[PDB]
Amino acid sequence: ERVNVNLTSIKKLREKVDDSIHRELTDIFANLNYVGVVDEERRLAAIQHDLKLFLIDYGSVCYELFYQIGLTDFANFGKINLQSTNVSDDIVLYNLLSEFDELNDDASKEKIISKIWDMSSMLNEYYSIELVNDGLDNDLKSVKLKSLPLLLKGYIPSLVKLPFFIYRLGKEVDWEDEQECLDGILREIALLYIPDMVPKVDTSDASLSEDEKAQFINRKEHISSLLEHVLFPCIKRRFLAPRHILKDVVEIANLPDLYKVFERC
Amino acid sequence: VRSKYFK
Amino acid sequence: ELEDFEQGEKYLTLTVSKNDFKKMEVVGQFNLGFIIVTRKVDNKYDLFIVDQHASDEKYNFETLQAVTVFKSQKLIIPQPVELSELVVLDNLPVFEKNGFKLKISRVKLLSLPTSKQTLFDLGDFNELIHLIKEDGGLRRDNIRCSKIRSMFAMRACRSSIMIGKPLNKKTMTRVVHNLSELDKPWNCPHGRPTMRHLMELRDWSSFSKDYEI
Ligand SMILES: [Zn+2]
Ligand SMILES: [Zn+2]
Repeated sequence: ERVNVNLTSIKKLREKVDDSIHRELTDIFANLNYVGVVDEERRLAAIQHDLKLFLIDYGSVCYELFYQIGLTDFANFGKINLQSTNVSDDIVLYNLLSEFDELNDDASKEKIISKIWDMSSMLNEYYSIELVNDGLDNDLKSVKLKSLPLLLKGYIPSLVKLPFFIYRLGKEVDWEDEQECLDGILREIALLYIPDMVPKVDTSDASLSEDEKAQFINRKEHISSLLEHVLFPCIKRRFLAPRHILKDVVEIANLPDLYKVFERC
Repeated sequence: VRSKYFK
Repeated sequence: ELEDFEQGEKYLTLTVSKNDFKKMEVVGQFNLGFIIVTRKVDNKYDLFIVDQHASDEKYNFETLQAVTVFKSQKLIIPQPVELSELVVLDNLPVFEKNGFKLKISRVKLLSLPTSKQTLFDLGDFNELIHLIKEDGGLRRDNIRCSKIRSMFAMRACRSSIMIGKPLNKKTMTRVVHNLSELDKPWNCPHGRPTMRHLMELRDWSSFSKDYEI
């Protein structure tokens, strides 16, 4: 073997996390009792802590969680091998950037892929973000994503947000400053890793197709299972709550108050 | 320590 | 302090319809005694807290009140009765359900209800005669004399889901959805609340950085 991070930049970012830790909010997560998903769209989950019921924004929590995991396992990440025997299933960066109508010319998409591609040795070494070129080295339109970092055992992120990941890696990351660049990449990985927003679908609407129904039901189930078996156990075991997250944790009920209305027969 | 990738 | 209890039941009568229950979704179980549920109707989205015992009980109770034919003792010599009120008896088979088999001013009592834990008399027959009067309108087929009502309330309480019992989504869903079958099921037969509104989920601008460019 495991690589020791000699780097001054990673240590400054780890200290910055240490300085933002809210002790009381961290204790709430450390001793959480998971209740369930409230909203798969807005990404709200309900947890019990002692005598209270909390409404949590897990979009915000997974963001800091994956950011923290990224900071700890930096340069020692496992890989999610994204390639199969099916060459047609490959992930082409140029193809992903085509989702952005504002990148209205091949050159603007090529600009983004060029920066990412020039930094492929470090993206692979430090982040396990492996990019490969199938044709000639200068063919940006044939630049492919072969591996992603494996942040949490039992977790494989949805790749629906891959277009945003590449677009933000190419436009938001300050590649010029070591610390800002490194922080930026960890933030991009954390953003991609957050479970997707699942919009609400009306199961009573006869106007909506039969295949769209069982598909919403499957997405609804996949998240509930993810949160309950993978995410919340990890959150409960290692999550350090930053103070900026107090807005994302809301007390909704308390047992003393409930037990004044709900009573034994 | 600074990163070889940054010069 | 009881005004906070009243406004809760008042809110429910207006905010929750029979169909609203059928469209409710189970979030999970809270403190092994509560079912947390979401209800998104139109653009309105609310969380409710359901007592697993009291809600299961109100269902079992209402089932016993409607279906149960109470066991009667076939009388050795039939007993007559004078009323007025006489048209209430000569219109309802609610007496037969309460163990009162009759023979139609001129009333004839053929059977009286019986139990190994209580005695039944004419004061119970007159109590059922008065319980139909001042019901008021609504459903009269599920009306029971207090002695029988109390016994059904205990039957329901003993057979229903206990508090502290871990429940799975399937069971919790059945418990909540079952409430759509009852009229204003806000209380159990002992007067305890079955459910209450927790909070409305309108205007929560949750984390969205991952979809921002
Ligand atoms: Zn009760
Ligand atoms: Zn009870």
